[PDB]
Amino acid sequence: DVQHERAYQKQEGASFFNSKRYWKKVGLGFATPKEAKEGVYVDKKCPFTGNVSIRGRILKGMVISNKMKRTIIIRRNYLHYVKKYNRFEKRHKNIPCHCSPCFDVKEGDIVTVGQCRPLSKTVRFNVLHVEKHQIFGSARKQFVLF
Amino acid sequence: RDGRHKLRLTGGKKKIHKKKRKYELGRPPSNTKLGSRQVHVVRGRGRNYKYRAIKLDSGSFSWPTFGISKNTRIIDVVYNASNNELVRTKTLVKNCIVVIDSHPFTTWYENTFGTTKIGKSKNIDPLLLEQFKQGRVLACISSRPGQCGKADGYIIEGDELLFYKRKMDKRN
Amino acid sequence: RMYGKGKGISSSTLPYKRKQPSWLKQKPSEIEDAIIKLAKKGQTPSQIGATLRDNYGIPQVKSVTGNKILRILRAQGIATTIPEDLYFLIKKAVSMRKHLEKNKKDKDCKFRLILTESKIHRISRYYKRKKLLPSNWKYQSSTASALIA
Amino acid sequence: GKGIKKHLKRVNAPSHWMLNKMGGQYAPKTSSGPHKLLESIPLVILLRNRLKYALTFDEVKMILIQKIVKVDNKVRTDCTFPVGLMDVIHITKSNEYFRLLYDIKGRFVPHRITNEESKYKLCKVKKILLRKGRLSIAVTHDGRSIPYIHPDVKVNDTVRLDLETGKVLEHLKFQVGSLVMVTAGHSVGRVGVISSIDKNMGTYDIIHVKDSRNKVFATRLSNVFVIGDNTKPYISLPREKGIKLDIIEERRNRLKA
Amino acid sequence: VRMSVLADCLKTINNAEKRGRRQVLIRPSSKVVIKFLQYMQKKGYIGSFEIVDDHRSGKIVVNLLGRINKCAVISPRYDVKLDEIEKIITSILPSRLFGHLILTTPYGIMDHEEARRKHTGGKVLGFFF
Amino acid sequence: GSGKPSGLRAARKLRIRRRTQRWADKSYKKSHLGTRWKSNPFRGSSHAKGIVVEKVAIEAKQPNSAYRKCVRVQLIKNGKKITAFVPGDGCLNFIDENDEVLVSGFGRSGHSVGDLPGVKFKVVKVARVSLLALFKEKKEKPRS
RNA sequence: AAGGAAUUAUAACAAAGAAGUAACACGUAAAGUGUGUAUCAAUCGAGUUUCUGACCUAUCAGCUUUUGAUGUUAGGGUAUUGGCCUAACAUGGCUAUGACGGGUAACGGGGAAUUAGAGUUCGAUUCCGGAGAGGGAGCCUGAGAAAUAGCUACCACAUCUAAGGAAGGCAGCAGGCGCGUAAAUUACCCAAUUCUAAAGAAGAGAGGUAGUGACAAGAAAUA
RNA sequence: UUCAAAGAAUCAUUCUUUUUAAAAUCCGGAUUUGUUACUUUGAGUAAAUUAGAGUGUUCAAAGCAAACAGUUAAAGCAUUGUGUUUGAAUACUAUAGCAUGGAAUAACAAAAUUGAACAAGCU
RNA sequence: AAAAACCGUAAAUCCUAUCUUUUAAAGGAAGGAGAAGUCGUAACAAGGUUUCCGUAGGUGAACCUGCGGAAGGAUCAU
Ligand SMILES: [Mg+2]
Ligand SMILES: [Mg+2]
Ligand SMILES: [Mg+2]
Ligand SMILES: [Mg+2]
Ligand SMILES: [Mg+2]
Ligand SMILES: [Mg+2]
Ligand SMILES: [Mg+2]
Ligand SMILES: [Mg+2]
Ligand SMILES: [Mg+2]
Ligand SMILES: [Mg+2]
Ligand SMILES: [Mg+2]
Ligand SMILES: [Mg+2]
Ligand SMILES: [Mg+2]
Ligand SMILES: [Mg+2]
Ligand SMILES: [Mg+2]
Ligand SMILES: [Mg+2]
Ligand SMILES: [Mg+2]
Ligand SMILES: [Mg+2]
Ligand SMILES: [Mg+2]
Repeated sequence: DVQHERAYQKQEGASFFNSKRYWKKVGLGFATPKEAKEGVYVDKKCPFTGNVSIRGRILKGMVISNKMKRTIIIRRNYLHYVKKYNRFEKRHKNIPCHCSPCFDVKEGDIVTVGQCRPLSKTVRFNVLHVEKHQIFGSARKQFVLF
Repeated sequence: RDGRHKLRLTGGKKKIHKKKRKYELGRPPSNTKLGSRQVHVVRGRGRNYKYRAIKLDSGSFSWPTFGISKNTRIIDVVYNASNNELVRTKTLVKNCIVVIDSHPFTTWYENTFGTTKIGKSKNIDPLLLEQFKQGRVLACISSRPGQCGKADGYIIEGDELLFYKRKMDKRN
Repeated sequence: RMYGKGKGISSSTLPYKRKQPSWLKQKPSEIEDAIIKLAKKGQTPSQIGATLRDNYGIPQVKSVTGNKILRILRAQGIATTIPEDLYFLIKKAVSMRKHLEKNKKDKDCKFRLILTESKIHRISRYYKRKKLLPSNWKYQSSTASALIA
Repeated sequence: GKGIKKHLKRVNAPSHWMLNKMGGQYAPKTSSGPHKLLESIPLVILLRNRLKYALTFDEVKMILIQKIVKVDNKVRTDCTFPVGLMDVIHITKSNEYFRLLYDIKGRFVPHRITNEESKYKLCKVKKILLRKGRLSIAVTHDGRSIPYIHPDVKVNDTVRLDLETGKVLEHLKFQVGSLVMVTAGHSVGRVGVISSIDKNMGTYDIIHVKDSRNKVFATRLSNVFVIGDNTKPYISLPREKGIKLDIIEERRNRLKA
Repeated sequence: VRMSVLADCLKTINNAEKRGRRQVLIRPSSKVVIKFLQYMQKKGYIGSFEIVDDHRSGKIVVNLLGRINKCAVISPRYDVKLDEIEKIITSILPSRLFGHLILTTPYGIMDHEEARRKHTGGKVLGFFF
Repeated sequence: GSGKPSGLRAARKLRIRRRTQRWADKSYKKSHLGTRWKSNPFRGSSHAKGIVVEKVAIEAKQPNSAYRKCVRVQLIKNGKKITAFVPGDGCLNFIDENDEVLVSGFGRSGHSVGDLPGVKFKVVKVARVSLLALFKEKKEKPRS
């Protein structure tokens, strides 16, 4: 079932009647997956299929959640240097990202996300490329320096 | 009013330290209706006027298959994926499905070739044809009348049309 | 020692020469077959190795056959789902639990049971991290007894 | 209320104005115009601190009032009009012609120049718009729109632009070995040939510019101003000829005098 | 348990020097340790050493010239920038005229002076006097 | 072993322990607890003005034998009653039983000084004339 | 024709469609200027926004979600993005790497003091940014204000009044009372530095100059 | 988990050149090969302060000026007229972000109840 | 134009509630200081019952006693 909303999920930029489905390239060498080019699914905020251009930062993360609809959480784990102790310390930050159903992403999977406009109250990113990866504890606890 | 005054995602109260800066303007909704035309001008930022349609009728409606358009009175609102209240109140917004007085399109067709620039070959749907037979056809609105001040829209077609019919479906 | 205060160093230590010694007549295929037979007969890896060392003339299956014995078992397809050491630990735990059930006041046993559980959880975790265990495998004190078979 | 800022504080003034800390509280605040305040220079500074024709702002204003100072050949009476990187100034009474250039430090000098060469000015294009009637217009660092520019002109290249009439003479592509001047960080006066351009994907396109002492230095492509083909510059450069010496070398030079 | 083989080895060496041994059995050899030993040899502090290959982590035995005052690791292998070096060396080693402060540097392991000559600082292994 | 962790990525522990432990330092605690402003007459100040309430004697610590001349004063700032020792060979009588005294610390932050038991304050101006000046006498005379 | 990437520039077709393109003023230059004007670009900027970065407290451990908390859809609104707001639907989101509270005698930063090197403390205060004009809130004008020597209202102060009404907001400059351990003249001027204007020629407590000044800082008599 | 080896200069040491495997690319010759940390170079940053260059504010704190030639002209350079040389450097502007050379040290990724590399054939 | 109605911003006032912060209070019960005050002698020596621990009960007060510990014992010893 494609049309799940009260409205008709169309795909802006499609052009149905005249001409010789719509996707774009997004750039920075991130290959548009098969599932975007083939495989109907409408998404306003897909990098490839929709109308959001990714631009600004690109940062790899590691997914913590799939619980939201078409939306993912990724903790960036990183090292904050403290000059007093000339040592580091694990620190982190949970970036919420928009997904788009071209990417089937279970937790612990590495992703890379480009920036893009403010899509919601907190989701300013969308996932461009999903490496696979496997995890055994909780993704919560995996440090992957990156 | 476009601004903060809102919890912090962790659910912590943002203790506010800033009034309301005018560029965070949230001026109130024009619930634009049917009727004889009547539109006010609101003065947005750099003298950028925008046209609060408050009553409307004679929007520009397109026929996508043939890629043409005509100005018609719009005779009723019949669905609103936002909420049914709006449709009850007969309020036009940017994805309202409404009914056009659809004689104009028919007339155009007659003028061009047959009876119910030219890449004709498509030659109409069954459902659409049926609709035309009663005079009055379902059509999305596509302008945001509250901003733009026009009820510009387009005729609903094939799959989308079917879906909307299903949604409408009566039944009990 | 991981848990006691034991600090002993009793150990096998293999000889410098790791290309098989001159006197070893057995061709690899035969030894493989023997290993397979042993496995079938109910022996576990370590036990099998011991048997090979003692009953037949062969020091180390690694010098005769390029592969180690677990690997060859795996190849032949008679590898246990549940690894040797882990299995043993589980068995021990089960035994302890039975005793506890029988005999509630044994404090030392309980303490030791906890230790064995902990060790299992370590070992278990390690196996999960590889792919010998499935990720869906907690060890349960209720189930445990059934698992070993 | 809160809108734009009309004043400029004399310490917050951009260093290459070379103002005082004393000698005032404020600075002139370039009018909006054809140049970015941080890389421009108002006419006041030129008149008063560089040429020293005026002692005061008042004198500068007076001078301007006589319609005698032209910047790119059309007059200006706005004391704080920004002059900027390449622009020819024609002080009419002396019959002096200056062209603004950079020193080997960050500083603007007024160069002094002939009638003949004065009639043109170099201008680097930045954007190349399409507009109505599929006519292309280049937009120069001089905040000036050149319409109907020759199609082979691309986004970074300079253009020799006439002043008497708005039309262009010739253009110089942004090539691998094109004589270049700089106009921003560290290596600002520097003049080189170009060795290599990086052409990073999402980022700033960094370029490496070999000098005539063969000292390579890098720079953003943003702030590089094409000035020639490998052989000859299309403008008269200052005495130093964009050869930013080492510190030690400079000191030695100073000593030998 | 072991953590830093190298540190342990260095400690052992120091102990040997203190006693006034001659020979000394550095018990787990490591590429890094070997490199360190070589460096030491180069700057005269150590004699020959016969990295004996078992079929495991090797043993070294090392020939001492009665010449080392101390040698040591400085654990936390602090990244150290080229400008940051001087202060570190002041802190550590007894005189500017002598002693050596060994860095692992993307151009192999080498002493502070060497690093300076090169241009790259790196992570700081240890030192001797 | 050291006691402390010396890992490269140890910094969190190192910082955190220091943060907790700082508070064992008495001086640090004195500086950074909020009870300074609450529980102090001068309320974080050099001096304070207090009208006098009682000229009073205070017997010294056991080994020494004197009755030190103090003045129990009320701070105008704070409404606090405090004893302030008055210096000088005969400088209790230089002040009135109700005089606007300006009183300083004694030299040891809060901590009490010398022979005196629990008088942490040194009157050093009366009716705006300097107690020292009055003591010298060649300089000044108390205006009233 | 670009841009890493376009539903971009642009071109065509079908519909609507603002505003505009001088019913203006000088007499100039070597035919010029002022004023105005649609779109574009530049500029002076502004708004949002990415990442990273902060002090004390666990005698603050669970928070957030009817009251938008987290997301999806559709809209409304905005100059534009966005729970920014509405409706409908999910049940999310943050947290022992300290969420959420509490405290700060907290505006932030550039910096200051003091240090061999680390550091520790300070940073109201020359510049940049934020905020506020007694307290909240609300608007009008305008390119830009949620303006405060704009307005509306309430609260708290408070002035004149013929008692009907009326105006008022020094955290501008001086100056005064109060508070206080604790801080200067109701000075002269636009000359300099700048701003504003119908832009040399006017204004400017912006700014400067003196006055008070043992805050500091430097040089230096008393032979 | 690629260790090493050889030649030339200098006062046992220093700095330099050359080759010792495998794969892809280019007309037998010639040239690309995990990620991040780390490090090196850059780039880009307001000045004021700070360090710091120059400069006899009479010194100094300063400031960002100045110096030079002359009882009034020579000299230069300009085609009688025009002073001239100049200076207001440089470094600092995180711990993050940007590009960047990297051989060591660290991680991580790749990797057998089976994993991918070619040559042939069929779709 | 006034006036009105409805959403929507929404001051302010009042009522609770909760929290924070100073602050009163009969009495209670600590603490510290002082004064050659009363009662003992607890501890320091085998301190005149070795001391000390934890716990429980006791008692004007130091303290006493039980149980199990310790030597920081007065025993490094058959
Ligand atoms: Mg253990
Ligand atoms: Mg051992
Ligand atoms: Mg304001
Ligand atoms: Mg809702
Ligand atoms: Mg505050
Ligand atoms: Mg400040
Ligand atoms: Mg304050
Ligand atoms: Mg006030
Ligand atoms: Mg206001
Ligand atoms: Mg005022
Ligand atoms: Mg008011
Ligand atoms: Mg005042
Ligand atoms: Mg004072
Ligand atoms: Mg003026
Ligand atoms: Mg006895
Ligand atoms: Mg006794
Ligand atoms: Mg006794
Ligand atoms: Mg009894
Ligand atoms: Mg008893």
